[PDB]
Amino acid sequence: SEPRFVHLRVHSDYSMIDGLAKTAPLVKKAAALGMPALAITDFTNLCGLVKFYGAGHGAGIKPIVGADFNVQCDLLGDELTHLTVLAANNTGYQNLTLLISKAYQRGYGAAGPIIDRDWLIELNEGLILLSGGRMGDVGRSLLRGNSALVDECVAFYEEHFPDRYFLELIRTGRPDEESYLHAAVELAEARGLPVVATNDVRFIDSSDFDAHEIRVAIHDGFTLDDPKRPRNYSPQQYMRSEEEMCELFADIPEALANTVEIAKRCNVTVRLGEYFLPQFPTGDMSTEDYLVKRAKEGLEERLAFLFPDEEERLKRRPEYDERLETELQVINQMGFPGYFLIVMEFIQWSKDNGVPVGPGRGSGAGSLVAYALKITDLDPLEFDLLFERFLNPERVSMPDFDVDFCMEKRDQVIEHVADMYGRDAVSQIITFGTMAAKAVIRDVGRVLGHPYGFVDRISKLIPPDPGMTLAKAFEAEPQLPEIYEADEEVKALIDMARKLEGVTRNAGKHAGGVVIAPTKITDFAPLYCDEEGKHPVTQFDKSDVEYAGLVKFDFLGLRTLTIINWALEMINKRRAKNGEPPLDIAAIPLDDKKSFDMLQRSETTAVFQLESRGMKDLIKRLQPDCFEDMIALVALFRPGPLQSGMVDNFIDRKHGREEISYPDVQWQHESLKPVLEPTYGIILYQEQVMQIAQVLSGYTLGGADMLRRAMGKKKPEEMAKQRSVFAEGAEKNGINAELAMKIFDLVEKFAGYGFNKSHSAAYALVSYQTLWLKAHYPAEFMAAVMTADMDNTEKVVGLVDECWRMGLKILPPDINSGLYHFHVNDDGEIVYGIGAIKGVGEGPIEAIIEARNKGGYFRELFDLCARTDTKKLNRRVLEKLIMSGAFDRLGPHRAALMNSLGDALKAADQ
Repeated sequence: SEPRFVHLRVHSDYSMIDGLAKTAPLVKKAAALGMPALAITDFTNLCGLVKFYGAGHGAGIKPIVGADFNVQCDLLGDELTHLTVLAANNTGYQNLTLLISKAYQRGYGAAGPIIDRDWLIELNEGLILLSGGRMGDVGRSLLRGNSALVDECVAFYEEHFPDRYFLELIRTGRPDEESYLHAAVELAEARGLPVVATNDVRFIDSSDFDAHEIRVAIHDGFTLDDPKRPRNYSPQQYMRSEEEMCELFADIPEALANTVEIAKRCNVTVRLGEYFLPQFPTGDMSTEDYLVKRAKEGLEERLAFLFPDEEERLKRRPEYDERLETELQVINQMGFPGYFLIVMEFIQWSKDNGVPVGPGRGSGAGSLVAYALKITDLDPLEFDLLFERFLNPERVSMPDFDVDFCMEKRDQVIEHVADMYGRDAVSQIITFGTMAAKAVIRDVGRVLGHPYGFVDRISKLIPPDPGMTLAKAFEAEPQLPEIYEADEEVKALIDMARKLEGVTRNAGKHAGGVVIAPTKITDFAPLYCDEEGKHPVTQFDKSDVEYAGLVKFDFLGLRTLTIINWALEMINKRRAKNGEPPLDIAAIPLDDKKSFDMLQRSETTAVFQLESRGMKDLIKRLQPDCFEDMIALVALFRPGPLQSGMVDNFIDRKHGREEISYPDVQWQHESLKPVLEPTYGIILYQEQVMQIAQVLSGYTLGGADMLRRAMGKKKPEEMAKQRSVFAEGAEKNGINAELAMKIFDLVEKFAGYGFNKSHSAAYALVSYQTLWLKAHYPAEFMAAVMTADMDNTEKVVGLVDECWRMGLKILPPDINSGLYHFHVNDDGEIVYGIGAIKGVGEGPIEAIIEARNKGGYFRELFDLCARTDTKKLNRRVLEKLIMSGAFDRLGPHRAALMNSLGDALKAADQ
């Protein structure tokens, strides 16, 4: 008539040790079984917690936070025992988080993380414990026959968890289970403690048993059919129904009812979707006021540059002060001033120190304030970039500038970010490894007892394409179905690989970024650590950490901004000779004829994004003369636009062929003037699809961002309301309707796939600098690009060819001139970077330089080796150096020196 049983012990694959099903499928299973509630109690972690809350909301199930543990106490010796801890409330959730972090921080061995039982004295309130059945403190001791020991245990829970500790009973046809229960029942009865049924769940369906066994062998490193393989699981450990459970425990309805009682007792709030900002350093002045002070000051720099130093300014300056007012009042009203301040500061620090930040910027850049703060470097009014596409007062959201830097610099930024906000408020972020296509076949093959060669035959048939799946591999490679039909072993293989594909095997590897908290990180996420209790990371990954409301900064391997950096040093050092102030890649005008000519010719080698094949043949196929269609580029180079035949209409519509209309040949208006000029008529962007709601029908833009999302969330009722609000507002703004109910019909299909222009222009700018640099500073730019590609000998040779094809001097290796990096001669000739000689490397190079900077230096081969410290200049390095042509201006050719090297190396050691 209502709930009889909810599951209080369940692993998903985040347990890693075991488990099969992910977090959302368990939640649906529980929902389909008609349960109101569901604990996922993964093994010493809460990795899936944020995903659990999201999925529960969506399905009408209440999440019960908890975790399983190996537990250790003096009473049982070195024998580890099982406990389940549930969080009944938010005090409990915190203690549970503190536990898990304590297990990990302590370090651990082959046995895995463990907690000491005595930790459960301080870390207590708000937790409910389940005994662990036959493998718990109390269960093992009942099994013994040691009445006393049972008592010294039972006393501990009586002292510390008075009505908060349950004798767990489990019927999964495992050994000692039915003896334990029978004793535990007698214990509860006698000592007056409560019992609870659990099914110790590991997989959704009984038939998944074999898949889970395999999953475990892969973790444990055993072959399926090894007699020594630990077999700790039963086919019974599946997501059993309410009916199935009441039948299993019919003799003890209290064990079931206590399920339901515990579930009602557990209510943990996990707020999602909203920041907990940390506090910015502000001294006096409210956070709200400091933002306006520095946003206004910022705008003072931007206004003097843009509309330059002559006092016209005021001619369209009001529009600027105007828009900043609007944003400042929204940011402040929504609680975000600190978010801008802390990105603001960070971005400045990285410009100041030696850290390039990726383009990214999110949908920011539509924010005048960001530009004022120099978080972004485009003028949003110039390119009709919208603030409301980034922060909309009409909607609950988290503004994200999607800022990222390269992982290698992690140590530096954590350092600084910990100056700002405090050591333990700062932390790295976990990443998980899953078993993709190739790996899962490799591993299931191993487990099923095949030799490498057998299994590898199937693996080679899996394409290497990123994000490849088995289903797709079966689509693209006709040999896969073929052999799957022919070979039972091969089909057994793949059948199981298919159940294991995508399961979580472990943590990185490496972190995914850094997170910043308002206080201690453990007030927000638990910690995971390695065997040594080191490399602490939050147990919630990137996305999860986000949605829990921490400010985060991702890692990215993005050599593009590092190149721009290097070339920029190279340009700015040529200033010391010239002078001529230093360059600000930001003071670049975005209307440079010589750069646009360069683009129009389509020599876009080494220029961000558009260096592909098809791109060079669309640059040419339309010839962009301004910055505004640089933005357009990446929106056009897409499968969808050309599938319909939209790009075609664009390239003609410029010059071109045909004729300007706002938008369609018939269906057009004049007030759509400024909104479509930059894009030659066509609605190219989402920004513009809001803007035509705004000036035709008159939406507040905030309102217009909503219409757009509705056209995204196509459902009749939301759209029918808006279908008339547009149609009524067309008369309100005046005049001609009827036309409206047709331009609206098709603006709803120019925005079905329109680009995020603010996103587009973030990247376009970085491309434009890259273009500029090449046009204006070829020697330095190409130098820098060559420095980034130094690992790959083949790409370097491709680049020198490019250098010579664009007509630049490129000098092969020389020991007297060359450096590590690749640079520019006093004569503007690229000097080869010795790093580019595979095999040498930074140490030996470094050494050579320091020796050259000591006595000019380097008559012949002998002169070097004699000075150079031997074994820091390994003979291995001297052959490599010889054989590149480093000494070819200064005496004998390669061969003759390879027969002189031996002797050269004896005259040194003196």
